[PDB]
Amino acid sequence: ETLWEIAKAEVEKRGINAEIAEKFVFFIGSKNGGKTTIILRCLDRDEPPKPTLALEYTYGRRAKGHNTPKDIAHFWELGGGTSLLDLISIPITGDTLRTFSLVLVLDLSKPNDLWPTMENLLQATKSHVDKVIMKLGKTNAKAVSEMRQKIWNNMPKDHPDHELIDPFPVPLVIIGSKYDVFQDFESEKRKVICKTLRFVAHYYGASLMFTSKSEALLLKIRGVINQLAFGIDKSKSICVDQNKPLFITAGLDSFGQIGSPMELWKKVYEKLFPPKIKDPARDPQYAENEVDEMRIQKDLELEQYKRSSSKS
Amino acid sequence: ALEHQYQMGLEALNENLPEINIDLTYKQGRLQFRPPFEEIRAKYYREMKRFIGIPNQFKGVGEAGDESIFSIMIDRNASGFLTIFSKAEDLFRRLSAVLHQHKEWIVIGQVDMEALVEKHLFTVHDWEKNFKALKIKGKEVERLPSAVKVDCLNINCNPVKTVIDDLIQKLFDLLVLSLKKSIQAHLHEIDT
Amino acid sequence: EVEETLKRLQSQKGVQGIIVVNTEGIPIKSTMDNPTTTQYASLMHSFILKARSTVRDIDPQNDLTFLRIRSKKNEIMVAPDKDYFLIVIQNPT
Repeated sequence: ETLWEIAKAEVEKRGINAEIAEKFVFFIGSKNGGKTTIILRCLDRDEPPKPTLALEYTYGRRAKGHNTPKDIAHFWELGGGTSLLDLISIPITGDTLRTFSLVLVLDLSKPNDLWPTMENLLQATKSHVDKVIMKLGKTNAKAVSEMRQKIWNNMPKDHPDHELIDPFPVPLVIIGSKYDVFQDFESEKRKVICKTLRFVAHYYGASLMFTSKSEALLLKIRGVINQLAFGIDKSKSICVDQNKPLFITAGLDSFGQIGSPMELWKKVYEKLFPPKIKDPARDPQYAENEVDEMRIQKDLELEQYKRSSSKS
Repeated sequence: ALEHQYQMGLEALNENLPEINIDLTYKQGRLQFRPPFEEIRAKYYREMKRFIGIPNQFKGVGEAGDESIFSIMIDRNASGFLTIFSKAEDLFRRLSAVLHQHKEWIVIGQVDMEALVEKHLFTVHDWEKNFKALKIKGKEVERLPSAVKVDCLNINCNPVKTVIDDLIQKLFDLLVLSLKKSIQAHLHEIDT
Repeated sequence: EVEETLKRLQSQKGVQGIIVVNTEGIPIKSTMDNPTTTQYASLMHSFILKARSTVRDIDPQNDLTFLRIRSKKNEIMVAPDKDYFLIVIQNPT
């Protein structure tokens, strides 16, 4: 009697705070943007990138040195303006929102042609994460209030919190890809690109860093968001001056200095680059028994799948 | 012909894959799957990955020609992923539900019962009840299923029962030794 | 092909309903209400079996070739099967 009641009382008392729910990060990008290589490097692997992308799943483990806690970091990704919410909604659940972070990768090749891709994916994530905080019917939402106040008091750490330029309730880091093309851009094009790259970071309060092979900052900064996988914050100064490397600590990039909105984007868009069938009929085809059976199969299988009454 | 069977697979991937077996025990006294949970997730994802990659390597008649005639079906039926992944998550939840059931079934922490018995037990009436309740819980343990199954996975539950049975006997031994010392102590007091 | 013929048959003023009973009283296709669909499938399943037995009892080397049962309300026809038969109901009037 009292033996199990107390045992129950202890597992009830405990349960607030192997490791506690591990974090995971999702990679917004395009298809064949080089982002697969970036992810695989975050896993500290040398494997050739996979062509396809359909919520690819991979993870790894880290230790601390006093022990091996087996800190697992999960990785999810999607590329291109394909099945936006149908797939974005899959790896993201409200129960783990506080443990969820985004990183957005942009191919420098054609920022304009890539902009609707990342924008659509980003909107899908933004809308989704905003809802799941209470869509689950989380009555005891105190945690929801706490975690939101954390996110919107991490970047305006010291600077007076004048306004939340865009309430964005999930961590975000932004980075380009294949900067090898940037050195070959026209001076005028590099400048207008810099305006938007600088702006978008401070707009979301998302840090920036470069991407290369010898560049350890990529692994480091990614590691921080990935459960300190490659160290700690190690906040450095903004590199808006050199423009050769890339690095921005969110909070030091005040608009008045880095930009010096709608008008900014419109201007950069116009200057940088403005030029931004299934045949179900099967008419040139014929068959008699093959098409008759296919019609039969279609009906019978479709009705069977409905009858399964799956809750999924 | 291929697209039809392709569509069929996409709807029932959570049902028709080869079964995976896992053993459930208490590693470090903590309820855990062997192999770990994150591991079987990765295997499950790889299994569906292999299927959906099929419409890429299909040497249909006239292999000298283009192959896109087939692989186009992937994009055209990309909507199927929603159902696949939704069912995948539901299956994972079902596995967790089994996990939790056993965690609630018997608490293994087993706090040190020495303090408890001293506080408010050895009351002759309630004290005997503690023996009876333990016997009753043992009888319940004797009915624990030896295995559980979901759509594509089997779970061995005997390691769980094994650990639990040990706990049952240990609790009994504590009760018996505790009463012995309690009664003897009373006798020492009056004898003094 | 078969679906088009069934529709054409159903369009006939004589036909009052068609049921495709597959797994021994379990239908998949019907042009009738649910209570009648289930009852009719069951009845004709049992009924045809009785006729087949009757024929074998008359001669141990012959099976059913066709079975018709008529009533004032409607008339029902069934055919022998290996795996499953089909049910048609018509108004003889």
